[PDB]
Amino acid sequence: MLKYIIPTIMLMPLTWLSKNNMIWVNSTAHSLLISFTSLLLMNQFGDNSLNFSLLFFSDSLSTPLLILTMWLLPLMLMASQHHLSKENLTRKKLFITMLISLQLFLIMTFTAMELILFYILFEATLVPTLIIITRWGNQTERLNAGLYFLFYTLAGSLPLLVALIYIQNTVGSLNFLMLQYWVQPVHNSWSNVFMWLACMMAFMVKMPLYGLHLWLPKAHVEAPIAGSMVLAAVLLKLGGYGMLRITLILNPMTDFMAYPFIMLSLWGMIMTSSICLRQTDLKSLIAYSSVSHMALVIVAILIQTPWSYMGATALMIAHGLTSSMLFCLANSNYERIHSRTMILARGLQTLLPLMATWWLLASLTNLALPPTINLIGELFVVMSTFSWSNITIILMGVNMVITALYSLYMLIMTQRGKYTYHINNISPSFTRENALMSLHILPLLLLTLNPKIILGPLY
Amino acid sequence: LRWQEDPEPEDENLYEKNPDSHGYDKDPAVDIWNMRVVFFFGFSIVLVLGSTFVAYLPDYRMQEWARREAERLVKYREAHGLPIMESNCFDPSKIQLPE
Amino acid sequence: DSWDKDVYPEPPRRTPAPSPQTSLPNPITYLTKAFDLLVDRPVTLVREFIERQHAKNKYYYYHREFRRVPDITECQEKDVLCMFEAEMQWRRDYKVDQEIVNIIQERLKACQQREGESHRQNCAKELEQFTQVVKAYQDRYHDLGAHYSARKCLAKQKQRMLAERKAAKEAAAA
Amino acid sequence: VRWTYARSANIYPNFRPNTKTSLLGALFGIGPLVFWYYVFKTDRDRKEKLIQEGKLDRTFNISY
Amino acid sequence: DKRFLKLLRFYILLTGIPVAIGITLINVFIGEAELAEIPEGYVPEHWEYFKHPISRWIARTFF
Amino acid sequence: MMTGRQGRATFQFLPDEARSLPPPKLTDPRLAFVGFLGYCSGLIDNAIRRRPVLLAGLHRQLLYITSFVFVGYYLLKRQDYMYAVRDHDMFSYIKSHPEDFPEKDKKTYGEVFEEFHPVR
Amino acid sequence: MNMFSSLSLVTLLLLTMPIMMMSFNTYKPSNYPLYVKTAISYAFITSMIPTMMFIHSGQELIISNWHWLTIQTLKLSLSFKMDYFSMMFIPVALFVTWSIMEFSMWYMYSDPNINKFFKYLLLFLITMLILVTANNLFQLFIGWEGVGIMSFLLIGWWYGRADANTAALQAILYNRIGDIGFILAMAWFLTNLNTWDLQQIFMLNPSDSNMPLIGLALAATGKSAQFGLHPWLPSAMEGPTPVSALLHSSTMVVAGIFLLIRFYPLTENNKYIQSITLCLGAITTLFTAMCALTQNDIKKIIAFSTSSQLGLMMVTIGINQPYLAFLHICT
Amino acid sequence: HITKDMLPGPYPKTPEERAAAAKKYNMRVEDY
Amino acid sequence: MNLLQVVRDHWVHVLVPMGFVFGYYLDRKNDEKLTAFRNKSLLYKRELKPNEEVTWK
Ligand SMILES: [Zn+2]
Repeated sequence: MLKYIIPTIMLMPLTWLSKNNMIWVNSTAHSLLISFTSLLLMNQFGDNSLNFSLLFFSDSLSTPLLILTMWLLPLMLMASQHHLSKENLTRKKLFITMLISLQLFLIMTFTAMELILFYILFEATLVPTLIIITRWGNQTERLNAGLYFLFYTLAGSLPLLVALIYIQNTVGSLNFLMLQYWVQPVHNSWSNVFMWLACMMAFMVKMPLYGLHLWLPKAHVEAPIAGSMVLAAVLLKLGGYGMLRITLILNPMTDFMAYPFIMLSLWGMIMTSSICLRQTDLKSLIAYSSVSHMALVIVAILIQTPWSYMGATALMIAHGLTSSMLFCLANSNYERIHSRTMILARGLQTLLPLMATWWLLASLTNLALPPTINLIGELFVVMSTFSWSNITIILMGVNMVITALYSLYMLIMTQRGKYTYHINNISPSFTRENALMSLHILPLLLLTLNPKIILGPLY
Repeated sequence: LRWQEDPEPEDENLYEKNPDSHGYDKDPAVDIWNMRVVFFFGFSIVLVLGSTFVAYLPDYRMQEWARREAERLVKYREAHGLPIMESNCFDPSKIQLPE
Repeated sequence: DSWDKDVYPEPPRRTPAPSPQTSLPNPITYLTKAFDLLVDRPVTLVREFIERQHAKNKYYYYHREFRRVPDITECQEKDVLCMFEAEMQWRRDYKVDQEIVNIIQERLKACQQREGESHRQNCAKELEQFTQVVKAYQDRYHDLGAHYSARKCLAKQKQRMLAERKAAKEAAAA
Repeated sequence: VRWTYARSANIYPNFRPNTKTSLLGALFGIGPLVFWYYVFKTDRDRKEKLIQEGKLDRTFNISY
Repeated sequence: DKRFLKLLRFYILLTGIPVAIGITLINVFIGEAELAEIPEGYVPEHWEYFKHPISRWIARTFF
Repeated sequence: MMTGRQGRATFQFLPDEARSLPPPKLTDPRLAFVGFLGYCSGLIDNAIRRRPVLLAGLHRQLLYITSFVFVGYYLLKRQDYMYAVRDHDMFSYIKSHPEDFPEKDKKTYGEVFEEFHPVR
Repeated sequence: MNMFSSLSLVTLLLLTMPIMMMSFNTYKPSNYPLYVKTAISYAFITSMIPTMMFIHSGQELIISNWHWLTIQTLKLSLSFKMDYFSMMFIPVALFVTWSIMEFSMWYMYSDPNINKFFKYLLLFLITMLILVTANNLFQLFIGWEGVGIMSFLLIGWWYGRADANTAALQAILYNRIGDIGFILAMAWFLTNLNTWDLQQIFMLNPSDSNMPLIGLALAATGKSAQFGLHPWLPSAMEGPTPVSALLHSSTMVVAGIFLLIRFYPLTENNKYIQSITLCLGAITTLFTAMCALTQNDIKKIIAFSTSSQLGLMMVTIGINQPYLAFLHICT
Repeated sequence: HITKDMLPGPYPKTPEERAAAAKKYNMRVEDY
Repeated sequence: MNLLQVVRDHWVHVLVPMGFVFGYYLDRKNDEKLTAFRNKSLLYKRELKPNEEVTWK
């Protein structure tokens, strides 16, 4: 993975040694090249994963997440140019350095072959994320958002550190390839009940699991646009990715420990989807939609079936491009009216005709219109949960109805109707804004032509 | 006042000083080149060549080979009267049951 | 020709001969002639031209063959090197067996369409072959979970064998 | 600006853990979770018994 | 809005047309590979197990 | 643990027996990271005193890198020595207590019984 | 077969050309309504050739041209079913769509977005032909959900009107509640038959089909506006009159009935469902007809008339007459 | 700019605060 | 100008490309340390060709 780690590190000298007026151009161009070379990870086999060395390996699960992660860095740089224009040059270059550090930690996180190495990198993503929220957020609440995002993750991650170190002392290794062959069943005892909680609580808080999600509406809303994009597109998927790996060494105890979390997620789906029906803040409505979409991922991972795993991987990638697109669309309005209230600016389809087309496509993907990969992932998770218990179709069905109501309510409330009379600074959409949306939705739809590359190892 | 603080600066319309602005930068020369790198590397290289690269992957995860192999086995097994698929994955001649 | 007919059987094609009993011309007969002249002939010329170039630069690709290696039953406990090769073998077989079920399903689907309204009686052999391959596939690969492995499949097999041996005794109990 | 603040940030400081709010949060918050747990545990316990007994039709069920 | 769509169209066709033309020429004048049995004593290279010319080039050069 | 090791050679940075081990290669990845820390120290020295960060005091920056690499090289010789001594003690103890480390009888998965837990 | 297959796909491909030309701007504006109307005309004549070949000798075929995805033992391929209920509906839909597009050139002449209107009317027609020709449930779900989205975008055509958006979202709400049944049927078939292809579903012919058929009936309840999920169809008269004539009168609200017709091989062996569909249709044909007796809006009278006839279509499915229900769709 | 003095606060107890609330919400104290 | 102000403000456009070349090289050196089973596995072991000296590098 040194062919990707080293070029990412070299994005830092490039930013710092570039001309003052070329920092965005240089960093954007070379981050798109690193994204281009990420396609070489697609050299996957039907039996064995890519095992590069003693430290890093890539399989069909980490590869789509790696490609998504490296694709978002250029998009984050585009989305941040406007609101950082009136910023000190050194502080503009420190903002980019935090984004590059976040990618550096993420690419090493998804390919780490040893669980403790995964833990350190999984935990190191907090520092740059915390700094982006608290330093370059706009409102007062960014300080409290950072504290919630920080202490929710460490309250669950620290017990995971003890559990991992305990596993190495008893099994002898934490290399993920070794665990595939040396794994042993988990006898049902009170000691193993808490090894299960310690091995899964960190990932569920980061998903997030309903009830432990209170950090997400704060952090995802108060962060700058680049922070929100990475927060919702790649950093929620560290929890899902971890559970996919860690669940290998928790059988059979997962078949009864999963009930309290399958119940929280299934019922959390309906609660979080319902909250969106009454959200006054547009950016907050999008934040709660992630909680409802990651509820399906938790359920799929916990019921442990080939179809649920295939759906989970497609959902994480599909949700990554859609939620990220929605935040950029919402930030497009904010940069004109400088308010997050959804009902402030209305009828925007009569003033920004083309940006209303992106709203439509971003809304259709969010409500899982077939055959988008959003529907493929969601459908695969409904099929698997039906076999688990036929009654689940009721809860899955109700969430689909609510999802369409708050997806189109957002579209109707902000785009249709009469325009607000006293808002007269709605300038025509920039080429930067339009190209930012096209870089979200076009890959999201092209994947429908070749879905297999995002269906995960179980394919 | 409660302190000496600058007034909230009014937002700047990028189209006022540059009606050809692409939105990337205030300098027109920098603005144009930022638009060119995003469109060439974003759309001409990554989305067009990346899509073409993916379309011609060398049998991603060996699913064409699997179909080709299964055709031989179905042909071979049927030509010899063997079951199309056995219900035991491992030959029970080398399995020792508990008791 | 392009595909083997032993793995994808196609019954003989019995086409009734024309027997018109009317004076009006058959529109399909004249449209067929127009289609052949306007559509089928120019299409063939393009293909023949393309087919001619391929012969000038003919090259070959081969079908990868994997030699058998000791299966998981012959690996010592916690022996990664031997378990590794057994596991990668069980995965390839798992994939091949998945495609075998696909083939028999295609036979069942193609038979039902081909026989029209008499598929109930005329596709009884395809239905039976699909009910046996499905039984075999379900025995060796069902309920394994997302983290399936050769070990779990072996454990599943040994649980079925114990159940069958425990059934032989209770059968020969009189 | 008063409406959005009243709906988001002014809610908690004007909340008191009394009988009305505690019972409403108990039966709307915990109630559905307990209700669904027994609907699914009973459903899966019943299903598992049939599968072990071998009297649940899974003839063509090879996708899970 | 119209300027963006013109730029978007131009840059997709900047490499879309050369790639579309290139794929057409390859399929005609180079064509695919024919399935053949492995000659005795001959060990195929890992990129000779794929049919299409482009796929064999990706495997030979990158994988 | 190893403070009272019989051949400890107390209060010696590198005992003589440590000269039987391969010295760290001067291109060692660990030794290069230590040199990189020296470069960062040089840059931070300029930054806190408001000097041109990359250019000022090249002589001072060189001595930062040299000092880290020099100390790092010896701290890696002792790191390798102490792990060499651990393994040496670990194996000699096993070889002198064979009854405490007996080879267990390995069986094959066709013999050992593992319970199957269906996922349905 | 060489001509039956080629001309059966040219119809579908012909309709997508105007959509493609309006993407890469390989056409001229102000002729687009005429361009789209002419595409439907040629799509109608080509679609009559395969229909005649069916009328002549009853020829049918299934085209599985593209292999899209293989989920272990489930192979999903783009499949088109050219059979009795595809060679008779496509000609009728194109003939009716031909008139409505010509009528729209005059009715929507002064609309500034007449070009987008004819792109949406065409997109709906494509999603309806995908639904009608679908040989597997997933592809059927693409046109099933696509028609609902194009209905949403056409009901709220005059998006500045508050009552237009409310009617548009109301149609989605009732059709989503119907999609719960569609998802239920897909789940049951996969777990119990390991297929979404109609061929294998009919070949295995499940005996205990109360659950999948109840899901299909619920899906038909919403999209065909039967009692319980009926109100959206009368309120879909917010859109321009051409939309009501094409979508919500003749060629979209029949999708629910069409779905149940396609599964007559199951419903003919299940008298429990026939009781439900017969009673569901009977109440619909009465209640909506009784509503029309006192409505003063001319468009709502014809709207409730459609619900009444849709009810009579489901009464036909309840008495085990799937081919009379289909013939009533065409007429 | 908007200050804490014109943002919703706790329930008003004394009649002095009720008038302040009414003046803050642009309602007449009889209508508040 | 010529080789001045076009090599002082564009030389940085080799750092990321050079990082890829350097990163590619190290991965090749990493495989050289994992050759304990080259042409020695039960599934791919075979006799070397007359000129071939290593099955893979
Ligand atoms: Zn602004």
